[PDB]
Amino acid sequence: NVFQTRAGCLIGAEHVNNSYECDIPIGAGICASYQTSQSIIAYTMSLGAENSVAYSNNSIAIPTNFTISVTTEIL
Amino acid sequence: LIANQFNSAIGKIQDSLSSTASALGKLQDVVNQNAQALNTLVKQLSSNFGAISSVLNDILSRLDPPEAEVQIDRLITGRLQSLQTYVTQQLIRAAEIRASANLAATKMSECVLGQSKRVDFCGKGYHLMSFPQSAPHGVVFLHVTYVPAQEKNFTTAPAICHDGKAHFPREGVFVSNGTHWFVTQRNFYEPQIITTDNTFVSGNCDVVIGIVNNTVYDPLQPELDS
Amino acid sequence: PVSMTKTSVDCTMYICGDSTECSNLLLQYGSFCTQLNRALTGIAVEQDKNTQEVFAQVKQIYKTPPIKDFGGFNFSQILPDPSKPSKRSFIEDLLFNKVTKFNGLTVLPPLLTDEMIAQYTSALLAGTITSGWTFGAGAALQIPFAMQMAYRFNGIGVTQNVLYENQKLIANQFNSAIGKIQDSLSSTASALGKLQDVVNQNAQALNTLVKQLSSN
Amino acid sequence: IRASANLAATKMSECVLGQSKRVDFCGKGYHLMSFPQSAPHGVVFLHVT
Ligand SMILES: *[C@@H]1O[C@H](CO)[C@@H](O[C@@H]2O[C@H](CO)[C@@H](O)[C@H](O)[C@H]2NC(C)=O)[C@H](O)[C@H]1NC(C)=O
Ligand SMILES: *[C@@H]1O[C@H](CO)[C@@H](O[C@@H]2O[C@H](CO)[C@@H](O)[C@H](O)[C@H]2NC(C)=O)[C@H](O)[C@H]1NC(C)=O
Ligand SMILES: *[C@@H]1O[C@H](CO)[C@@H](O[C@@H]2O[C@H](CO)[C@@H](O)[C@H](O)[C@H]2NC(C)=O)[C@H](O)[C@H]1NC(C)=O
Ligand SMILES: *[C@@H]1O[C@H](CO)[C@@H](O[C@@H]2O[C@H](CO)[C@@H](O)[C@H](O)[C@H]2NC(C)=O)[C@H](O)[C@H]1NC(C)=O
Ligand SMILES: *[C@@H]1O[C@H](CO)[C@@H](O)[C@H](O)[C@H]1NC(C)=O
Ligand SMILES: *[C@@H]1O[C@H](CO)[C@@H](O)[C@H](O)[C@H]1NC(C)=O
Ligand SMILES: *[C@@H]1O[C@H](CO)[C@@H](O)[C@H](O)[C@H]1NC(C)=O
Repeated sequence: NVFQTRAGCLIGAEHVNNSYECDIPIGAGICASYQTSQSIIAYTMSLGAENSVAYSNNSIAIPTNFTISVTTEIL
Repeated sequence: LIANQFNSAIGKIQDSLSSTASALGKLQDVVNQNAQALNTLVKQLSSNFGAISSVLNDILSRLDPPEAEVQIDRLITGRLQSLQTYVTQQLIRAAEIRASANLAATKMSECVLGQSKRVDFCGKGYHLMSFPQSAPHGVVFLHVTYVPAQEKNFTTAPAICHDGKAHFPREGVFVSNGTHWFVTQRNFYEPQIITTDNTFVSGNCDVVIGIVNNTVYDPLQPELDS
Repeated sequence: PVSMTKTSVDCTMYICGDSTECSNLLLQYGSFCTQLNRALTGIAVEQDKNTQEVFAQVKQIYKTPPIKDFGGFNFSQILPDPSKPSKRSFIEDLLFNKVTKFNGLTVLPPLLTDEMIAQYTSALLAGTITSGWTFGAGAALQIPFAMQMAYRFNGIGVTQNVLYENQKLIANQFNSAIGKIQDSLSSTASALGKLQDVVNQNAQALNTLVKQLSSN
Repeated sequence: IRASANLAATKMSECVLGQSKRVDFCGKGYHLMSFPQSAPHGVVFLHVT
């Protein structure tokens, strides 16, 4: 079950097409994680969900509501 | 409504901290690196450093000075480099902490003591207020931030012609729900009827691109009409 | 500069050339060999954390609308060009050309490969052009680019009507401005010096390290 | 470098994602917007002022 990547020979992991959020970094854009019965999978890193913006020269979006979110920063 | 959103917001912070320790990793890392480095420092003492025995008393006891010197001088040089390395480890790591301390001090001043308009300097979204909390060898901030929630589509236009004179918003945007024209504040949808109190005239229609015909209302006129 | 070449030198192979006799002698010196190895790894892992901080500041990947009607402004140069193999915009390409052994040292590859980075700078560019600052605070909100620039004047104390009356003139100044960036980058490399020094100082530092092997 | 990276990260947030009133923090003159461009081991900003 050998997979070849630019980082080096990767053995004992299953290569897959579909991408997910990076979990354990290998380098050269390959991230590996534990997934379903379960095994170790190596996949191309997913940069995030794609979202085109419905832009046009006379369309504007105005929020109608708000959420007061509290987040934590540690130093 | 805000109070409920704020109060529930604090509640979530506890559970995120109460059950999951991944949040406090960054403070935890500083403790480990120092404690781990110190352990290495002490461990180096038991390394013979190319001498007959790591324990000083042995080479002290078993051999009298004339040969003891050459053995000890190897131990001293070995230990000294080990201590030299540890200090340079601390000094470099000391600089990193200070850069974090000044960054914290800057946040404490610009983010707690005052509202700061620097974007994402104080947690994602527009910033309202910050609360500080102490922590082992650290400070933890609660950033209370305002985030727009439910967007909506509206057709818009730069300006309005009323009498050939182009009208721009004093504040806010010109939005139409499809059949009527309104001016509303930028970040929240509370459309109001368009009046000269909301708009200031400039120039004539032709220059501005995209301007749309509509009616601008004047509060003074119906009062003089009456 | 954001990151430097992720380099790792195996402590043992460098000092001792796979000589068991040399290796055993080294074990006397204690844990020097493992500290020096681990410290360099700490630099390597930190190194990826830099590019995360600089670029991965956007939660989604926005994509510019297919039709490039931005009120007269011309982002054709800085927006990604699908024709080239790597999804890199024209200015990004000029930079990449301007910027220019087996003793146990290895160079680990970066985590975000250059194609992936160009994706973020595509996103952050697309978000700015179609959402102003809003996409930073929360969900991205479309605003026609003419007004968004008009807001920004209202930020610096110039009332809006200045821009709308002068929209045509501003566009031409902006488009010619971008054009001037190409030539300064296209012809003169002195501007891009700061990135080159990180490569030069680092690459030089290795040469000193390797040359030391040939010292008695 | 990491000192430079944080400065870039601060610049990215306060200069690209938003307009900033800090003088000369985003190029000479009043600031309007910034565009980021990738570079080998670095980031290049276009400051529109
Ligand atoms: C703005 O959003 C809030 C959501 O936080 C809405 O408040 C909720 O309203 C529903 C009614 O359908 C209640 O069941 C929820 O309990 C409310 N949330 C809270 C936290 O009390 C609010 O109605 C929205 N405002 C408008 C004008 O749509
Ligand atoms: C756009 O908003 C306006 C103002 O709210 C709407 O016009 C009003 O519609 C109500 C019925 O819902 C009438 O009772 C009022 O008399 C109307 N006001 C005026 C000044 O005509 C309009 O219907 C909305 N259009 C859409 C498509 O939502
Ligand atoms: C807005 O209303 C004005 C009229 O006040 C329109 O101006 C007309 O434009 C046409 C095209 O050149 C002329 O033939 C007419 O003589 C103009 N009217 C007047 C009274 O001079 C204008 O076209 C309208 N624009 C929009 C977008 O509604
Ligand atoms: C934006 O500006 C670019 C200039 O870089 C325009 O692209 C040029 O267009 C002319 C004709 O319109 C061609 O002769 C050039 O070969 C093009 N150059 C490149 C590099 O593609 C582009 O057309 C402009 N876009 C708009 C909408 O005006
Ligand atoms: C990815 O998909 C292709 C066809 O689209 C398929 O041939 C290939 O085997 C897939 N890769 C894996 C790892 O299954
Ligand atoms: C606005 O219209 C676009 C048109 O494609 C749509 O995708 C978008 O969801 C609409 N906005 C909302 C809030 O529904
Ligand atoms: C907006 O774009 C449309 C294309 O659908 C065009 O017909 C119209 O003239 C444009 N108006 C402005 C003000 O740019």
